[PDB]
Amino acid sequence: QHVDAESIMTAPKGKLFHLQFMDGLLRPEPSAFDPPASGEDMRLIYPLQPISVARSMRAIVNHNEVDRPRGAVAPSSYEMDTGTLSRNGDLLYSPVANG
Amino acid sequence: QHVDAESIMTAPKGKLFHLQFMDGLLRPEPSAFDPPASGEDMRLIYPLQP
Amino acid sequence: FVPDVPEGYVAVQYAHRLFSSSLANKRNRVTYTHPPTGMAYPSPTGRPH
Repeated sequence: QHVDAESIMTAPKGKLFHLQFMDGLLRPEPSAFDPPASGEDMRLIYPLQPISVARSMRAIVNHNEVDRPRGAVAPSSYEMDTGTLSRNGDLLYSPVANG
Repeated sequence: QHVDAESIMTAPKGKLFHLQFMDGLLRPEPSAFDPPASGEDMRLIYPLQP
Repeated sequence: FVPDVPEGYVAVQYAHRLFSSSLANKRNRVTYTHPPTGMAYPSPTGRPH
C-alpha cells in the first residue's frame, strides 16, 4: 500500500491512514560483482513517535560475520517469569532477591 | 566431467586425460543470514605445474 | 572393547554455543570454536583432537 501526500494533506481530520514501513534489517546484500542499478528509493512520510511499540522480538536469524545481528531484539525477562499466585489471587513476579 | 582416481591409476601410458578446474574467483558469496549447508567440496587430483 | 582416548586429545563438553554459522570461503559453514584456544574451525577437517 501507498499513501499519497495529497491525501495526507487533504483528508478530513478523523480519517485513519494506514502507513506501512519496511524493516530492512533482513534485506539481502547485493553480489560483489553485480553492476549498480540506476534509481534511488525515497521516503517522504515519517513517524513522529516510535512505531514498534508492540515488538517483543526482532531478527531471529544468525549472522555469519557477527555474534548477533545489529537491531536484533531479545524478549523481555518479564514475558518469561511465570512468577507465582499470591494468596490474594493476584499474580506476582518472582522476587528479585531473597526476603 | 570427472576423472576417477581409478582411471588415473589404471590407464595405459599415452592416454590423454582431460581434467577440469574451477576458477572460483567469481563464485557468489552466501547471504549473511542463510543457514549453513552440510557437506564439503573436496579435490583429489591436482596439477604439478601452472 | 572401548577404545581409549589417545594421549593428545582434549575434553570438551558439547554445548549449543560451540557451534555457529560463519563465513568461510563464500560459504556459511557450521564453524566450531575450540573452548581452549578460542579458534574457529569452519571445516570438519583440520579440527583439533
